[PDB]
Amino acid sequence: QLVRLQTELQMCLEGSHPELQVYYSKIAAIRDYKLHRAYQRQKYELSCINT
Amino acid sequence: TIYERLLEIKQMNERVTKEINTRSTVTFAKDLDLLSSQLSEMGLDFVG
Amino acid sequence: EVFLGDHPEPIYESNLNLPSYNHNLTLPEDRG
Amino acid sequence: QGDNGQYARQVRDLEEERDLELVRLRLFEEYRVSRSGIEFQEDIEKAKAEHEKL
Repeated sequence: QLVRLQTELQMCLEGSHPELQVYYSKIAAIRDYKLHRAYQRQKYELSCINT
Repeated sequence: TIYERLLEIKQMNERVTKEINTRSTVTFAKDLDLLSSQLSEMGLDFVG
Repeated sequence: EVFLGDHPEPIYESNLNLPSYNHNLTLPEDRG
Repeated sequence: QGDNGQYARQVRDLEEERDLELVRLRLFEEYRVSRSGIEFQEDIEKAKAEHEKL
């Protein structure tokens, strides 16, 4: 169990083991969402200044 | 006393349901995420 | 005033046939 | 006709004052767009940076 646990620990501290890859496709969504909101803000603001 | 109140509610029913069922959302408010959904995180909205 | 040249009609946004311009506003969709 | 020495001297002032209007309009729209850009840049930076910190 030492072999297995430290193999997973130093195979994970790079970023490849399952647990850290189940929280990374759950936070990239949050960042993508915030960025989409920023873009929509600017889109509405500029098309307001235009008119 | 109870009956009369229930009667007025069941008189308003038709207009109230076909008003909550044709509710629209204002697109920029949806995209900028300005509205709230507390009464939908609880099911307390009067869906169709 | 019709015979002086002036336009006594009401002049709206669509009567002043102003030439349309373009600055870099009105972004495209979702481009991010 | 329009050539009157006094009706041709004040039309030109009504024109000299219409054009300062449009100069002010264009400079102001420039500033407005600069403002919107500053806000957009700050918000994107904050989102990304603090997402990574999180």
